[PDB]
Amino acid sequence: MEYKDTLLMPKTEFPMRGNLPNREPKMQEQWAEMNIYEKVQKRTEGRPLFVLHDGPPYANGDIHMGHALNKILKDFIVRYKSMSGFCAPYVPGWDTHGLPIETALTKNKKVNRKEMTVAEFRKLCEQYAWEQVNGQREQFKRLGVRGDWDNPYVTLQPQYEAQQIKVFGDMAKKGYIYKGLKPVYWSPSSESALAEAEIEYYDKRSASIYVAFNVKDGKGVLEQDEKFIIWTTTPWTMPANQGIAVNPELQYSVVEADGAKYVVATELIETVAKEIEWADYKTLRTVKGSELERVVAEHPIYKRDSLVVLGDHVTTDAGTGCVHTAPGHGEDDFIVGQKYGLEVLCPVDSKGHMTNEAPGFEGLFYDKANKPITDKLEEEGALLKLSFITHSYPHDWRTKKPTIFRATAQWFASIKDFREDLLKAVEKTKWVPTWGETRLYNMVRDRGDWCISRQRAWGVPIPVFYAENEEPIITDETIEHVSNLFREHGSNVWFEREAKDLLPEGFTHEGSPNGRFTKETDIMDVWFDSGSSHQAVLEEREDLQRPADLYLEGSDQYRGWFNSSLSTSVAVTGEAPYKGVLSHGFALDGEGRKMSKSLGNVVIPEKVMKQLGADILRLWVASVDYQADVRVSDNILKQVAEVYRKIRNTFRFLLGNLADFNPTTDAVAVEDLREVDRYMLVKLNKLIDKVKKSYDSYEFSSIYHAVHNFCTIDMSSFYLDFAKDVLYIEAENNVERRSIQTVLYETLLSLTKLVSPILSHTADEVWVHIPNVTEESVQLVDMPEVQEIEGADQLVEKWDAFMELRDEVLKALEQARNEKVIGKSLEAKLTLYPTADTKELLASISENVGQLFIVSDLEVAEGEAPAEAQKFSYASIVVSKAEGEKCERCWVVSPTVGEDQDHPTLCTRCADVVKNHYVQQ
Amino acid sequence: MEYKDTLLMPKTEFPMRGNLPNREPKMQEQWAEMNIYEKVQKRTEGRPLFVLHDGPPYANGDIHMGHALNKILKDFIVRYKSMSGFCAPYVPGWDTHGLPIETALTKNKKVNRKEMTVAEFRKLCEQYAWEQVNGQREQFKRLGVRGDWDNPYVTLQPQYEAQQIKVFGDMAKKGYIYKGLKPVYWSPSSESALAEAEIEYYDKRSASIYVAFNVKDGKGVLEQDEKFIIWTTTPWTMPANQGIAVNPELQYSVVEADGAKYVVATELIETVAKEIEWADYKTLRTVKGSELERVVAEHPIYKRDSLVVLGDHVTTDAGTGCVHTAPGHGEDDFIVGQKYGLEVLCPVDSKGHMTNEAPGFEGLFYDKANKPITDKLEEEGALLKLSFITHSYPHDWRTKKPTIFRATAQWFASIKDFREDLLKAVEKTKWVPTWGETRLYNMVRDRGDWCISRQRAWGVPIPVFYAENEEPIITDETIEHVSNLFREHGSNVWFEREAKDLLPEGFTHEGSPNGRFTKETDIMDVWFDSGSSHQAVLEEREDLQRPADLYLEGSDQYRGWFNSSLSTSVAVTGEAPYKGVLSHGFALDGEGRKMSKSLGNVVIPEKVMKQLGADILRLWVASVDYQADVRVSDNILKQVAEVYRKIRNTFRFLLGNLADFNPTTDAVAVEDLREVDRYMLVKLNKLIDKVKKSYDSYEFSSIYHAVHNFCTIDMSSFYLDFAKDVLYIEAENNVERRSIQTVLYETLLSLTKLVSPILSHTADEVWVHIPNVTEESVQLVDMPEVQEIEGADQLVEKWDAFMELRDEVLKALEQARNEKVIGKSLEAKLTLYPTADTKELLASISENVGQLFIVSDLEVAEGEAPAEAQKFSYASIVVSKAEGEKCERCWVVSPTVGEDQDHPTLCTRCADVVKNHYVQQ
Ligand SMILES: C/C(=C\C(=O)OCCCCCCCCC(=O)O)C[C@@H]1OC[C@H](C[C@@H]2O[C@H]2[C@@H](C)[C@H](C)O)[C@@H](O)[C@H]1O
Ligand SMILES: C/C(=C\C(=O)OCCCCCCCCC(=O)O)C[C@@H]1OC[C@H](C[C@@H]2O[C@H]2[C@@H](C)[C@H](C)O)[C@@H](O)[C@H]1O
Ligand SMILES: [Cl-]
Ligand SMILES: [Cl-]
Ligand SMILES: [Cl-]
Ligand SMILES: [Cl-]
Ligand code: NA
Ligand code: NA
Ligand code: NA
Ligand SMILES: [Zn+2]
Ligand SMILES: [Zn+2]
Repeated sequence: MEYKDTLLMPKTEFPMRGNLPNREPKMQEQWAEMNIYEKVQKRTEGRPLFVLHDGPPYANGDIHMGHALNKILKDFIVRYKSMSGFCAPYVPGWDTHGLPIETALTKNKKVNRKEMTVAEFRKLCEQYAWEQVNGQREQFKRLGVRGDWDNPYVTLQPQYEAQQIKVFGDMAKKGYIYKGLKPVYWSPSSESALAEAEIEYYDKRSASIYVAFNVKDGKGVLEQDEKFIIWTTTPWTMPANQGIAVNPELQYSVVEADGAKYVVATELIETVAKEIEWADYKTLRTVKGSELERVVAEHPIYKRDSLVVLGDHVTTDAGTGCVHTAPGHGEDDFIVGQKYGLEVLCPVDSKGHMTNEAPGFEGLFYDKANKPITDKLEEEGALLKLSFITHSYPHDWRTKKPTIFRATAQWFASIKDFREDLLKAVEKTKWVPTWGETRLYNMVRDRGDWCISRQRAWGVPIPVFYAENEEPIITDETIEHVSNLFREHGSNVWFEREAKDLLPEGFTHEGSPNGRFTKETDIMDVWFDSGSSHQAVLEEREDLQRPADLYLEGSDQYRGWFNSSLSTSVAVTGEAPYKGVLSHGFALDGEGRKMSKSLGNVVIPEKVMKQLGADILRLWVASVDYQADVRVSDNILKQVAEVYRKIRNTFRFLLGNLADFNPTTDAVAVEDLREVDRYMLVKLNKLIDKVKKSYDSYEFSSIYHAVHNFCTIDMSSFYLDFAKDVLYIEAENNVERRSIQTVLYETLLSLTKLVSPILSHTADEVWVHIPNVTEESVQLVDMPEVQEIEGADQLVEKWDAFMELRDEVLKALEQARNEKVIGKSLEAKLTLYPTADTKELLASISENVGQLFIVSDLEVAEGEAPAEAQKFSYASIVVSKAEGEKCERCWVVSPTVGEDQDHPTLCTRCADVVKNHYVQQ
Repeated sequence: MEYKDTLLMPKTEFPMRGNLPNREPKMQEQWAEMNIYEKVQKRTEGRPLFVLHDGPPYANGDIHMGHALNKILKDFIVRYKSMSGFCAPYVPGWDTHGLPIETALTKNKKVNRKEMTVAEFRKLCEQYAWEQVNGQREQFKRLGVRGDWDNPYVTLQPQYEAQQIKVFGDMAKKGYIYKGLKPVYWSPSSESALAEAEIEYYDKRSASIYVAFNVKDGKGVLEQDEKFIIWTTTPWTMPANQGIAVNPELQYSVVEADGAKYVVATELIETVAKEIEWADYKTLRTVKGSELERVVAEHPIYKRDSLVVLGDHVTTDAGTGCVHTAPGHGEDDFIVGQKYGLEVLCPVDSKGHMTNEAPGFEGLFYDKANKPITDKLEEEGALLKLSFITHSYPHDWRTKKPTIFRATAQWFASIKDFREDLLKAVEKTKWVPTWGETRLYNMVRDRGDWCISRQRAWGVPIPVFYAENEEPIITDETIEHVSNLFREHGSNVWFEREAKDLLPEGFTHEGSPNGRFTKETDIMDVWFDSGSSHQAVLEEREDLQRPADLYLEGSDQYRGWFNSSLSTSVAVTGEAPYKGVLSHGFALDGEGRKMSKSLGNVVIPEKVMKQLGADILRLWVASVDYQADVRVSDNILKQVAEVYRKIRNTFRFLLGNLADFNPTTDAVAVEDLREVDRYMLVKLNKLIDKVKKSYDSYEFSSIYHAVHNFCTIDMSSFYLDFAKDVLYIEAENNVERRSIQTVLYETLLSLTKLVSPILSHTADEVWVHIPNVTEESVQLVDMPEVQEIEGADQLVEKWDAFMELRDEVLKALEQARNEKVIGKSLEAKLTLYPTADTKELLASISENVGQLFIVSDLEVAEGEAPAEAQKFSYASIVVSKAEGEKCERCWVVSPTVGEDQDHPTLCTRCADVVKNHYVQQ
């Protein structure tokens, strides 16, 4: 069809389809060639600092959806702050110590820790961590996250290790760090101790046994015919037994059951009667618990003496009232054991095997030793009832294997001494979400003492020496000298040098007469490694500072990084390491379930960027309420990708219709342009404030919907459809067109900046094509600032009413189309019977209201109720087919067609345009 | 002949605009005359029984959103079951006994109880209660909820009271009912005892004091110059002190602080030192709490003995380690008080005023007595610290005024004697959400005995007689006789006649040799009234049975109706009253804040029904995940109205285009149906399966989204989009048109039946206009069943690919019109450059794909795609202007237009249709 060449069609090299999986890597390569992170940090050099301290992810395996969610949220804030008058350094980190690196390394080539020196094994661990760090670094940078990826912090760095030593020493000189014997969580699979924060409770099968302890010395309160009934679910602790615990205040009874005399707490007589399946049980004598103290009983197996002891831990809620007591396993057994001087017998190997202190079961795994023990109890007749019951049991954090209690000398951290200062730090830090304040406050007050000793090789050694008299040596001189050595040669010097070589020259200890010294071989828990980041990173580096403004990790870090960082920082500095905390939820599937490999519901970040691209994944992050748990799936991302497509088309339209627009000259003053064009500018400015405030308040979901509605409803539904009849049909320098292009140019420039934090790849793609831009990247400009328009309030009042009318005419047009009256709006004549208020609104409008409704004919009658034709709130509307022939250029139905023999198929406007602007009269 | 007169436009009496506020009442009047509930119950009288027992709402005021949510949720299940092969009797209830109704007549109306008897006053209470029942009944009926509204149950009914008396008697017979002197919640405003279910915790500002108790005799452990420090926020409990409670296994230290020696717990010394603001405090000695048992302390005011007592309840979490023990104002104080034989002193009366047992403070309100006590304490030199704090405090359920603890003789139900049976009953019940099992399991395990006696007038009497020896009389003979009298005369007979006339004719009790008897005046707890509804309704009504299938109430009923109904039912029957329980959350506003008259964020069902209609509110209930707290505002409902309009438009299209369709003659069998038509039937069968399975799982939001998507993307956007061309233009008996009408008629029947439980008003509105229908209402038919379609897997495999192709085609068409290439899809030629798979798909479709794309021309090219082509996954598409002339009838652009000289403006198809069917026969 002719006259198609006489239209000003959109023209832009910005493609309709982004092809993000193949385009984004080019953008990322171009960003790196720019050194964009250095450019932004140098442009904002003289700006108030905003420091978001990166929590160190563990350097093992590929990044999961939680890693992408965490890093993308951080990237949003750092990018926004870099464009809002702040200097926003970002130093990503990595946690590179602990058991997981050791276990993965061992089976990588079936290498063994016993075939290599500890120093050699650690060096391979360091190599493995660096390989994992590099893999995660390139995956993170594929997400589009900007940062100092070439100068990260890793916990294996000698400078990091040295600073961690100082943090340990400061807590040591303040009395917070102490050593002592205590039953602690132990993982036989890991052959090292654990902590309550490292223990998860899972259900397991256990043997519930009722054992009989026959009395040896009744001490005038019991006879020898009577026996004590203990109940335990851990038969492997029986070889460690040292006594029977009874509650002093509780009343105990002697029971005649099945021809035997049994001692059981009175309140649990019938409960035990059901369990042991007694027949005709009679109560003989009732006694008080304090009477039973120091009564001598006999161990069923070894026939040694068990001392009846008084303890509060005895409860009538579950059991027999008489509690088997072994100080080696169980803390409540230990406290009462030390009260009476009972021996701390712990006959379990570091690998879970019974040692020489358990005759008849030596060299057996404890779970495999339960049956020989229960059999031995039956042989002597001490076994009363055996029933297997499933119950909650402590388990290892990663190996998911059961953990037992062993009485071993470890190192601990006393939160109690400075617990008040922790509380003041909990309230002084802003918490988003708000309930996090209560979560950490209850954690601090209910906290016990933090065990910090691990019997592993890969980690930071405990910088403690021992003299000849076996006394711990922790002075400020020793801590400082160790820290300097770790700074110079790393933590491996602790395992390749003698203890005398790790102390200052000429070091003398009053407990060491011959100058002989020994060194601790334990290492710190990795929660101490990651918790010292505020000292080794925030305060060590020039580009950062302490406290950091923000700490952004998941909700699982209230027990971890949020807690460990506070404990060390308050201990050493007296204040919190963060000015505020932001917490996000976990990533779930579409069904709302946790992702697991067995179910196959895991969404891999690598596959999302291979199939959809990073920008979509970031747009998903902005679309969800991160502060609670979120969902993501193939269908959920497809919905986001459709939204991203709508936004991208909005950008392409702006660029396409600005191809002939010079912002330096062709721009129209806001006063001089039209009201409807000025109305869109006000809406743009309303959008600018909402997005910036939503960025400030960290409400990114609001940004997601605000831009989505602006692109779909405000721009494409009304303004872009309305602008087609001017941008395409009218002359290039038509005053109405230049006013439209001016609003489009303003909309394009501001919207590109607004979405730069989130759609980082697309924003720079749009930015290059924007006319009259003089910066390399949109990241190098500040956010748009709201401008107030003269008479904005009156302008909004008038045109908000017009939009109400426009919605009503749109419904009427849709109904008319459904009744086969018109195929499109241009084929329609709209006659309006309005209210007097509606009429005065239409008289105040100087624009072609028919063109604003995209119709060929608009009539406002003098006033007469029609024959029941589309009654609406503002007016009654009749939709008629327009009269005349259709112009072959703008497809309007007007009688003006054919009034000029030159171009006899065109209307007056289109004939003039070709005559005067393509032929020039 | 006008060409528009030759189009088969839709014709139906179903209005486009619902006008639900003005038309739903007419529907409800039509239901009322039908006796639709009676008809449904009779139609299904042989069907198996499903019982959803209605929880009785209090009849005091208008219904709120929680009520509307509850009933509509109940109405969903009862309606669905009645259509799913069950008999579903729904019997609404009302709780009519209670203090709020008693208070309203006393205060709001001009009723003085001096002028009338108690029985006459209760008659007024019944009259006021009935008015509220009638008011709520109409409001509930306006929601559209079906049920036996004309024969409901109320707690004041003589039969209801007769069975409640039976419940008391059976529990009393089993020994679960007793009268005892124990501390209970007491409301001074109501002058009555209370229960934790009738307690609301509010913030209260009280005075926090620290009081020194001098030591009278240290018994070799303490010294005469040493003192106990106690902490309390209730100074009015000081006159009732009897001793100092300590924890037997906590360590207590004698601390000399600012020239005074005090006894506090070791772990609380620093906390105490901060509150009293001690300057110099030193720990002198240390003893365990067990050693302090014999110590006798001095009461600060009255100088009487204060026995140090040992108690497990004494905690180190707040105040000092020493708690002042008043057995008459606390549960834990009473337990230890009985252990040591302490006097149960309650110097406060039922009106909250200090009695003579508190010399120096007699006649004062407890709040007004705190200041004199603290002043006297300071004058005696025992007040170490006075502070004012704000903390959560128990308040009255009705008056919203703070309560106190008073030791009084009340009636209790001993849960402890059958708590094992309750817990087993909880585990044999299904809970949705599942966590509701944990809530009741923990509540039953951790609860005390239930105080069931109230000192009010409006409620069921406690059916106990007392003899001359003042011993209680509860026998099966007396309980049945009272129950018979209550069934024939009502509960007022207890307040009208005397005790002798309330006993059996010949009654002999050894405790009344003279024959004189007395009757208890206390009434039952309103929770007992509601908690007996299983015996008083399910076992009494012959259309119901016990156990009920389902209890459906809010999350506030785990302590309320669910617990009390379980407690009475398990006591009397040994089983739970319900097979399963469904819990819903509370209704919030758009921001998620609780509704409040202060904020003005309350959504009133009465207004919603007057401005939007019940069906919108019913549609919102299905729209939310009711099993947790939900949100609703005017904007939220307006969003739901948009969804309703789409659904109503879908129904209006089906009715309009089935005007000429008679199923008896014009139906096309599935074998003779087209593939795309059978493909729609396959998708319809999938809708049937998911919707019915979602009703069975109580997952209504699934039905909400499934129906919305089916009407919008599967029907309005896809099937109805190309059905218009056949339906409006082709001949009436055209087989393609009949095939579409067959699918529409099948969908119209299934859709109306599926949505009947939710959009009840609109489903019956559509059902009347459905062609060739015999049943009076949609409620009187069963749900549609899923029928297999041959080749469904192959049908879905193909046409799903076609649907995805069409969406890409639609995206291409939308882009073309935005570039002024076309104005309408009918003005376009589609040129497709398909992939290899797409080429196969388009060859396997026997239908006119160009017709299915609503275009005038389609061309699948074999050449390379041009550079300007729109790239997509399935194909590269070029949208051009269709060649030819537009047909005046069907608006298609074909070269065949202008061939028929009899119809110069018609294409070949339209010209033949007019000539063979509209000009001729
Ligand atoms: C919300 C989270 C995971 C998630 O949402 O994961 C959901 C996706 C899991 C997919 C399943 C994986 C396959 C295994 C299976 O079978 O299940 C937790 C967050 O992770 C990111 C960050 C991890 C950093 O290391 C932590 C630092 C702070 C500490 C000092 O060490 C941190 O912010 C963390 O809190
Ligand atoms: C989910 C609920 C309220 C809600 O969601 O409230 C939302 C609306 C609150 C309106 C507040 C108005 C402003 C007040 C202000 O000023 O603050 C609670 C449920 O209610 C329905 C039913 C009530 C029946 O009587 C209960 C029975 C079972 C018992 C035996 O008596 C029951 O299911 C109940 O559990
Ligand atoms: Cl503004
Ligand atoms: Cl004219
Ligand atoms: Cl209760
Ligand atoms: Cl279920
Ligand atoms: Na600033
Ligand atoms: Na609008
Ligand atoms: Na209790
Ligand atoms: Zn024109
Ligand atoms: Zn035609």
